[PDB]
Amino acid sequence: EVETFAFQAEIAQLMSLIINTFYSNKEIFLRELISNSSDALDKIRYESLTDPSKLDSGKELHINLIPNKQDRTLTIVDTGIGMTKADLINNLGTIAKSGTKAFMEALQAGADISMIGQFGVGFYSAYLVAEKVTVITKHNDDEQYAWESSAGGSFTVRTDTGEPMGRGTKVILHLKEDQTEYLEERRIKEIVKKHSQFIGYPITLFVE
Ligand SMILES: Cc1cn(-c2ccc(C(N)=O)cc2)c2c1C(=O)CC(C)(C)C2
Repeated sequence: EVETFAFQAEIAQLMSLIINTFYSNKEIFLRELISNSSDALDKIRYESLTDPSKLDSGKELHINLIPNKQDRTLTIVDTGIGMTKADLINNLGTIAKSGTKAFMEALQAGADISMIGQFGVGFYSAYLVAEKVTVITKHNDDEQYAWESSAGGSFTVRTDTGEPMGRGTKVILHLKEDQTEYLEERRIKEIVKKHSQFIGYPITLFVE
């Protein structure tokens, strides 16, 4: 069973702004997704200090960057806290609504798209380079889910029947035809070094 949901008006507005605004500094999407992964890793690591059994789903705390030229996808994998069904459908959307309002107000005042992470809606920068985003996630307190959206005001959520993850999140970016530079090893290495050199978890860039 695939469930279809409407994005709240503010989020659909944010997605349309990211997709339609002329902005050449698209590379910032990677630091934003790595930041989401780092925050998720900090959360599971902190929770594990009071409850060590929270790491029974996997002790390794890392980030993997996987390019796939055949599928035209860039995948950001983390072994962070993951997201529950409630996080995917309601909780993150609630914080995203207030974050969007503040971001769009800041943009009107003269701020640029690269400041998106300060408003906690950095995940949506994925739409600067991706025509579709698939999010596979597994939280300790819930099942493995697949969230997906090609924007257009809707997203889907289904129980994932793919390879079991243990715990964490996979953000699969189905890249736009003209954004294939983000599949090149030297381009990804350059972006990681420039914006994510001090992330407190190992970042492994997979090769093809
Ligand atoms: C806000 C927000 C933040 N994140 C997000 C993305 C990734 C991670 C992680 N753990 O790697 C954490 C949070 C999402 C949002 C959304 O509205 C849409 C979403 C629920 C599909 C994703």
